Parts: sequence; C-alpha cells; structure tokens
Amino acid sequence: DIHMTQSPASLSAFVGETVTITCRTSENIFSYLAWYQQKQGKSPQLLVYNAKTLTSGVPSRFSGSGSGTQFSLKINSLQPEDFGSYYCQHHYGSPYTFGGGTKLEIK
Amino acid sequence: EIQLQQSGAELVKPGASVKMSCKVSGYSFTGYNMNWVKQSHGKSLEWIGNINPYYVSTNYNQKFTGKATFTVDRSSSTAYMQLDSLTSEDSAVYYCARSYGSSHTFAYWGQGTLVTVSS
Amino acid sequence: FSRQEFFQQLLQGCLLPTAQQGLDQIWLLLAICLACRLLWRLGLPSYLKHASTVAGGFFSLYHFFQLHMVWVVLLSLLCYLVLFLCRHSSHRGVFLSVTILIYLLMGEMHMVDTVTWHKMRGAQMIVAMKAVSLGFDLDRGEVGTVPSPVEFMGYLYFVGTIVFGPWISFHSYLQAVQGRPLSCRWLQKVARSLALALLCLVLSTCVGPYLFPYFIPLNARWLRAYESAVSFHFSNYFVGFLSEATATLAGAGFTEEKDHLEWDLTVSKPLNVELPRSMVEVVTSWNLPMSYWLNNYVFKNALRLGTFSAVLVTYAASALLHGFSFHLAAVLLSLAFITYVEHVLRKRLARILSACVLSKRCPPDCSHQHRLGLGVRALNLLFGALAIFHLAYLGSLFDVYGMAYTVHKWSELSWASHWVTFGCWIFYRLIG
Ligand SMILES: CCCCCC/C=C\CCCCCCCC(=O)SCCNC(=O)CCNC(=O)[C@H](O)C(C)(C)COP(=O)(O)OP(=O)(O)OC[C@H]1O[C@@H](n2cnc3c(N)ncnc32)[C@H](O)[C@H]1OP(=O)(O)O
Ligand SMILES: CC(C)CCC[C@@H](C)[C@H]1CC[C@H]2[C@@H]3CC=C4C[C@@H](O)CC[C@]4(C)[C@H]3CC[C@]12C
Ligand SMILES: CC(C)CCC[C@@H](C)[C@H]1CC[C@H]2[C@@H]3CC=C4C[C@@H](O)CC[C@]4(C)[C@H]3CC[C@]12C
Ligand SMILES: CCCCCCCC/C=C\CCCCCCCC(=O)O
Ligand SMILES: [Zn+2]
Repeated sequence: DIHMTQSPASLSAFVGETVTITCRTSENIFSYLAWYQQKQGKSPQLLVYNAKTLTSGVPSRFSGSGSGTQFSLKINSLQPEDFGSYYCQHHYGSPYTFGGGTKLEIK
Repeated sequence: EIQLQQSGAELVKPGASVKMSCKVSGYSFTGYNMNWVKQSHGKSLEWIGNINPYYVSTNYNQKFTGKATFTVDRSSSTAYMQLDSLTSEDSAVYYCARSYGSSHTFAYWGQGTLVTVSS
Repeated sequence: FSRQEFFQQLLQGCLLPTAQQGLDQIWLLLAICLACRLLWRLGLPSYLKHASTVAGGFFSLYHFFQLHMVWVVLLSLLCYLVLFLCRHSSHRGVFLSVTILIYLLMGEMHMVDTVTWHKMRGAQMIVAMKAVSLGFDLDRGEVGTVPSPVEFMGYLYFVGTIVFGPWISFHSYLQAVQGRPLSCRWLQKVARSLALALLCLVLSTCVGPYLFPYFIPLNARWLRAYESAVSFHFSNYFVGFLSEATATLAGAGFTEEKDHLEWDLTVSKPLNVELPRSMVEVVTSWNLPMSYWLNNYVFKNALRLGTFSAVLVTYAASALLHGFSFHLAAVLLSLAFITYVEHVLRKRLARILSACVLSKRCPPDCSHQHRLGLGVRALNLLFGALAIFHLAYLGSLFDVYGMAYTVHKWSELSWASHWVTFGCWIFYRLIG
C-alpha cells in the first residue's frame, strides 16, 4: 500500500502565529488527500479534502495545498482551538493509509 | 443531525473475541459505506476496513483480514465489527466513520470504543 | 483443388493480402496510440492528458466508424450523467448497470440504424464495461473519489482501449496517464504482441479453413467443425493480441510490485484453449479481462441467487454485452451447462478418487493422495479430449445465423456434445 510520511512529529507555536505541516506520499496520488484534526480525547474531524477544499464549517485560515507526492497544510493565526493532532490521509483508493501525525502544542 | 453512537469499552481476555457496535441515526443507513478504523494509544490511525450497507459486500485492509469481520443490521441500522483472537497488541480505540458520499474521506466519526486485553 | 497448386497460391494469394489488410486497418490506431504515449511522457498537467486522449479517442472512433460513432458518444455522456446524479450514493453500480442494460436493450430493438450498431457493439461493450466497473469500484471503496468530467471522459475515450482494447480498471488508466519510462521491455511487449496479432490473423484466414484437406492428410462433418472452431479461435486471438499491443503501446497494461515494472497485460491465452484442460479454463482463458470483469462484478453481485443461478446470470450478461442473437445465446447456454456439469463432476471425482482431477491445476497444498503417474494423466487427457470435442461442436456454428442454421449445424453433428454432457451429469448423480 501507500506510505504517508507526515512532518514534523511535534510542532509548537504561539496563539496567533503561523504553522505548516508537510505530508509526503510514497506514490503519486493526483491530489487525493484529506487533513483531519483530532483534539485531546475526541474523535478526528475532517478539515480538508482533495488536498485543497475546506469542508462546511472549518474556518478559512486553514489552507491546503500541494499535489503529486508533496502536500502541505498551512494554519495562519493559530487560535487556542487549533491545537491538536493532524493526520493526512489519502483517498486515492483502498487501503486508505494515514500519516504519523503532528502534535501541535503551545509554548 | 448525523450521530454514530458506538458501544462501550470492552475488557477482553487474550485469545477471546470481541464485538463492537455502531448504531447510526440521522441518515439512511444503506446509503453510505461504513468505515472501521483503529487507533493505538496516542499513535496514528489505521483503516481496518469498510462495509457497504446496501449490498453487504465488505472491503478489508489486508493487514486486518481474518482478524476483523463486519456485519450490518438494517432493521436496527447498526454496524458491527467482530475481532477474533485478540493479542495484547489489539488494545486500542476503534472508531466507526461514515464516508463523505462522493469521496471516501471519513466525514462523521463515532466516539470510539476502547478494547483492552489483559488478565 | 490440388495441394501443390494451393501451396503455390498460398504465399501471394492470401498471406500477403491478409497481412496488408490487417496492417492497413490498424496502422492509424497504432500511430495515435504511440502519439499519446510520447505526449503523456513530456509532463503536461493531468487534465491536458485526459483532454488529449478524449480527442484521440474521438478521432479513432471517427476513423473506424465514420459518423455513427455518435452512438458511442451518447453512451459516454449518458453514463457520466448517471454518474453525476448518483455520485453520493452506494448504488452507483446499480444505477450505471441499469442504465447500460436499458441502453443495450433499446439498441437491440433494431429501430436504430441496425447495419452499423452491430459494428459498434464492440466499442460500446468496452465503454459500458468501463462505466459499470468504475461505478462498482466507487461503491466498494476501491476508487476513492468520483472522477471529474475530464478524468471520466479520458477514461472512457482512452485511445489504447477505445476500439479493440480490453477493459482496464479506472486505476489502471490513471497509472497509464501518470506515465512510465520507455524501457526496452515496453518495446519488446509491443512488438511481440503485434507480431503475434499478425500471425494469428494470417493463421485464422489462410491456414485455418484449409487445414484438413491440405495441411493434413486426413481429408466430413467433424473435420469442418474443428476447422471452423480453430478459425474463429484464431480470429479472436488476433483481436486479443492486437488489443494488448494497442493498450501496451499507449502506456497502460503494466504491473509493478516493489520497484519492478513488468508489462504483463494478457488478454487471451491460446495455449489454454487449443490444448485445454477443462471448459472452465477455456472460458477463463478466452478473454482474461472480460472474464475478470464478468466474474468480479456480475458474479460477486449475483452470488446471492445461488451458484448456478449466478453462473446463468453471468452468461446472460455476456450474451447481452456481446449482442443477443441465436447461435450466441444457444452457445452461451450450452457453455453454462457444460462448464457447470464438468466442474461439479470433476470435483466429485477428485473427492472420491483422492486424485488431482480438479477442473484446474491444483497446487502442492492438496489433500490429494494421487498427484502424478498415469491414471491422473490419462483422466486429464480424457477430459482434455472431451473439451476439444465440446469446442469443435460449439464453434461449428461460426463457419469459415438464426434458429434454422443453429439447429441444422447441431443436428448434422447429431447433438453429440449435449448428449455427452447429459450422460456426464447422470454419471455425476449416480456416484453422488
Ligand atoms: C463465451 C466465452 C467462452 C466461450 C469461447 C470458447 C468456446 C467456444 C467459443 C466458439 C463460439 C462461442 C464464443 C462466444 C461468442 C463471442 O463473440 S465472445 C463470448 C465471451 N464470453 C465470456 O468470456 C463469459 C464467461 N466468463 C466467466 O468468467 C465465467 O462465466 C465465470 C466468471 C462464471 C467463472 O469464473 P471462475 O472460474 O474464476 O470461478 P470462481 O473461483 O471465481 O468462484 C468461486 C466459487 O464459486 C463456484 N464456482 C466458480 N466457478 C464455477 C463454475 N464455472 N461452475 C460451477 N461453479 C463455480 C465454486 O464453489 C467456487 O469456484 P472454484 O472451486 O475456486 O473453481
Ligand atoms: C499451423 C501451420 C503452420 C500448419 C502446422 C503443421 C505444419 C507446420 C506442417 C505439419 C505437416 C507439414 C506438411 C507435410 C507434408 C507436406 C507435403 C508437401 O508437398 C507440401 C508441404 C507439406 C504440406 C507440409 C506443410 C507444413 C506442414 C503442414
Ligand atoms: C440433454 C437433453 C436435452 C438432450 C436432448 C437434445 C435436444 C436439444 C435435441 C436432441 C434431439 C433433437 C431434435 C431431433 C430432431 C429434430 C428435427 C429438426 O428438423 C428440428 C429439430 C429437432 C426436433 C431436434 C430438436 C432438438 C433435439 C430435441
Ligand atoms: C439451445 C439449447 C441449450 C440447452 C442446454 C441444455 C442441455 C444440458 C443437459 C444436461 C445438463 C445437466 C443439467 C444440470 C442442471 C443443474 C441444476 C442443479 O442441480 O443445480
Ligand atoms: Zn489435487
């Protein structure tokens, strides 16, 4: 199957800063990528799909970009409700694999 | 409002079998694939498989074949996953997640069932 | 006439004109396939690749089918419509298949231009198989996203598999679009498949229907039956090798596992139908992509109706895809019954004798006590001779029409294969 390398494993910033998470794909997936956010103790929530499209409800500060085997999620003006784990998951075709994750914390 | 009410946690003896449950309420149960996902304690997510509720054909991850079996119940609109011969490494949190229609991104997730295998 | 006169006339009368006809009818298709292959290697945006193959498929359909190609065009547009109105459902396969069925039935009503619809039925079958397979792959979750308009259209109008080419799953076409390097193995596969296509064409035309009078000192009812069967088989093998040569020339048709690119698209295996083990292996090795499509989609969906009912539904789906016609519904029903009886009888024989007589090659994980020797060999050769006899009796219809012609050709053979299958089923029921 496809292996998803997400980076960095850990990442910390201040409320209002800007962060960027990278997801490298073992194969070419034609910009078929979703970004989920899982807070501490809850279930994941779908933020981005098709590597660029925001879902209905997610703020406009989350910006997905990339294509091929390189994707990125940029979060501008980090708010206190934006600190959790982020997983990139390809929806190219079964079996759908996830990334390692990125634990976004406050420092 | 879509809601996948997932059953409570289980404490299983090693080698036995467990059966989760995910009762769907809010949409037509036979209109979207039901994905089953596994997450270790603080580790990444793992896609166990999915079941199509319209025709009961399933689609498993090869790493989880023979370990998990999916069933459905349209009368009660409930999806079950049974895990067999639980090793000590099968203690995790198992989610049921509905596909986002067109895409197979997991739009609506359950709350997670904690499976703990010990003595 | 005389054998020496025939072999004098052979080289210049038939072998050169037939090869010239084949090359003349496939040269532009091969040129367009190589054009798209070279284009998709430059690194254009994916939507430009899909649009370019849509244009190439339009031109190929025009070149082969002058202006009636519009029918195929409808079959594409309609399909996308049905894949856009139910993009969110888990019924995509059901809706697409019901649309395909209604389309092909309202085509069988012969109110449309009948002379050319029977000519386009091949491309229409390929497009319908592609649309149904994409629908069911989205249903089961093997394709993640419903494709965009240009991706779906570039999939249906893939210039490698538009006219003759076999069915390839949506992901095979996607990886074909992604492109691969032009290694010497690709050229070897293309050249080998083209050479085998031309060889099978000349064998079907100028070596098959003149076999027993001239090529053998044998020469009759069964001789001409075997000759018609061989000629039809080798025409089908020509079309199959040409389809894989034109689908490998375009980029598709490859399998890779752990950095090992191997161009191994196979459409038909002539050595499993001309030296058969059983009729199951014959119907499986006749067309490998179509057997996979039928089995997977139709059989694994209709497996609730029971084994035999699902087999009959699969053969009915095949008869519908290839166009309903007496001498084809009859052949396919006879194949259903023959393969069923032979499979089940061989299974019971292998369970009773504890030998390897299973309708297919069983591996070394057998529960079988007798694996080699002479009895197993003798029984498998007997069943192979029975399979060749069945193939001759079935292909005798495609010489060199309606109910009268089928009944005539199958009564001239005294209805041998049907009585043989009936006796085989009686022998099956007696021992179990
Ligand atoms: C027509 C094609 C072949 C005919 C050509 C050769 C002979 C004559 C031709 C001359 C003129 C006529 C040509 C046609 C006119 C044209 O112009 S061109 C038409 C091309 N038309 C096709 O090409 C359609 C048929 N194409 C198929 O593919 C098969 O219709 C099928 C998918 C059904 C078989 O598929 P599979 O062999 O893979 O079976 P499976 O393993 O997947 O099923 C797992 C279990 O189901 C049971 N089971 C399985 N198979 C069974 C069987 N056959 N009988 C009884 N029980 C069976 C067993 O309990 C298990 O099977 P096993 O124990 O493992 O074997
Ligand atoms: C499939 C094609 C190649 C035929 C397969 C068998 C071919 C290779 C062999 C088998 C027996 C051979 C024949 C044996 C006898 C003769 C008589 C001679 O006066 C003309 C050539 C001829 C007729 C040979 C032609 C080639 C032949 C028919
Ligand atoms: C396995 C069982 C069904 C074997 C029976 C084979 C059936 C299909 C064959 C065997 C005898 C055949 C009949 C023999 C005689 C004729 C006369 C011919 O002018 C019209 C067809 C007709 C009437 C045949 C119809 C088909 C027939 C009935
Ligand atoms: C065009 C005419 C075609 C008629 C073909 C019928 C001939 C077949 C004769 C005997 C085959 C044995 C029948 C086996 C049926 C299996 C039913 C079962 O037991 O499940
Ligand atoms: Zn065996």
